[PDB]
Order: sequence, then C-alpha cells, then structure tokens
Amino acid sequence: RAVENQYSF
Amino acid sequence: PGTVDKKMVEKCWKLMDKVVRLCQNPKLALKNSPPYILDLLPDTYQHLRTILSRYEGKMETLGENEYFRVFMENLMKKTKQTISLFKEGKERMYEENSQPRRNLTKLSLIFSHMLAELKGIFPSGLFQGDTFRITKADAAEFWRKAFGEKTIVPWKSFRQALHEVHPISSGLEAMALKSTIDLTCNDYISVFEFDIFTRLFQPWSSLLRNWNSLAVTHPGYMAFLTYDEVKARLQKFIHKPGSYIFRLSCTRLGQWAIGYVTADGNILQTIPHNKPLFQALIDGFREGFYLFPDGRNQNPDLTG
Ligand SMILES: [Mg+2]
Repeated sequence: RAVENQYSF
Repeated sequence: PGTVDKKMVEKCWKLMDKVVRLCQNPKLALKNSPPYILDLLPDTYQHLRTILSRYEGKMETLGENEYFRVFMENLMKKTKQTISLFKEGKERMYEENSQPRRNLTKLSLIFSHMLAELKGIFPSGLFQGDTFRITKADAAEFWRKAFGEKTIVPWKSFRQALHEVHPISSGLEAMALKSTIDLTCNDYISVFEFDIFTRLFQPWSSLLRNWNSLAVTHPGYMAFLTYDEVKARLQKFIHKPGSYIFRLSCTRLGQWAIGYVTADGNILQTIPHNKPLFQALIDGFREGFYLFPDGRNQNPDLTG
C-alpha cells in the first residue's frame, strides 16, 4: 500500500 | 463511445489485473508513493464495483450515461496502452530515465486523475455529474451558461466555448491549453477537469493570462510530474538553495505543490493555502525560498 508523500509547511 | 455492458466492465478488470501483474515486477522498483499504480487500479476496480452495485437492475441507465461511456472507453484504452508500453519497451522499462519508464509514470498520474474524477462524478457510486459543484463562482457561471448541466464535452466544443470569453491566441497555444486541462488525456473536458483547471489558474477574469504566466512561459512549471520526479529533478541543484519548481498536487487535486532546495540542504515540497500560486511565488521570491526556477538564474517577474 502507498505511503503518503512528505509535504512540509 | 458505445454503451457500457457488464461484459465490457469485465474486460477492463482483466486488463487492469494484467497491468497490476506487470507492475509487480521487482525490476521496476516502483516506490509505494502517490501516484502508485498498484493501489490505483485495485481502487478503481473497487469503485467500479460500488457503482455497478448501486445500479443493480437499473443497469440500462448506467450504460447510457455519456460520462460513464467516455470514462470506460478511456480506461480500456489507457490500460491497453500501458500493456503495450511494457511489451514494446521490453528491458528498457527498468532503465530509470528511459522514455518507456517515464511514460509509465505519466500513465500512473493519469490513472490517479481518472480515479479522482470518477469519485468526484460518482461519489458513493451514484451518478451526480449533473449537480457537480464548480468551485469558483465565475467559472461555474461560464459552464452552466455554455453547457448547462452537462458533465462532459468534447475538446473542440470546449475550446470554442472558452474562446468566446477568453480568446485563445493560436493553434499552438490551444494545444498547450488542452494538454494542461485534459488531465485524463481523453480528448474530452469533464466538469471535474474544468473545475481543477479553473481553481489552479484563478482568477477567472484573467484565466488564460494567469495560465500563460504560470505555465506557458514559466520555467518552473512541471506538467505531469510526480512528487518523486520533482525531488529527483531538484537533486542537481542541491547546492543551489532557492532552486524551485512546481506542479499539480496529485493527492490534493486542484492545489499546487512547490518543490524547493533549502539553505540547509533539504528538498521540500509545500502546498500553498489561502493564496493563489501568484502570491505564493512572489512571497517565496521575496523571502528567498523560490529564487531559481528549475535552477535558472533569472526568475519570472509576476508582480505585474
Ligand atoms: Mg479529459
């Protein structure tokens, strides 16, 4: 299953 | 396209199963990150099951729906294209940076946009494209005035309608526009794709001028690129903080994802909020974060 991509803020 | 019958849906499922099998090949080394074809196809199957599920008996109605016919035709077409890519690409499918491999990634993105569109038109499995909510008021008015409650229209038809309100400068610009808006690459424009485009390039009042400045002439724009491709592309600029590029977010369809190299050696990607790309880019420049589009020394001046 896919792991969400690491976005930042 | 022709009417959709149970048989056809079966054929698509079988073709999807084969794509899944091919993509499980260890040589591919596919990362489990959005867009992940190994999730997308099974998830598409599941939602198609749900749709059929809620159209028990009243299948004739489902089969005649224009959007659904276009969608199923495209699904079958894209799955076959993917299978062909593998056989014609042969051993080159495993050589990263090869065209055949890049094509698989683009298809993965397309499958992602297709699943999102399907769920947006068939939320809970029941057709609701006729009541779809276009996010920007101005865009919404344009669509109902020109296409009423239609869910999908041919590109030619869309182009001509838009042209009357936002003149398209040329054939080449028209083609660029089409490739930007036609997320499902099926030569049609759904109310869903229309919504995404108009939200990304708002305000509607200067729609095409916005698109021209942010994508047609902007070196930072990356059409059909994934999160992993953006990170990979910025690697060569790891020692050049301020280098940045941007693209459509794949999991937050309708929003932007900006990738950039920080002064401390990290490559981050952020999704702007409460501010159109225009302001995000301008503020980012001033704060020293978005200085070099695709690593280039000159940055477009959008403050105009
Ligand atoms: Mg389309």
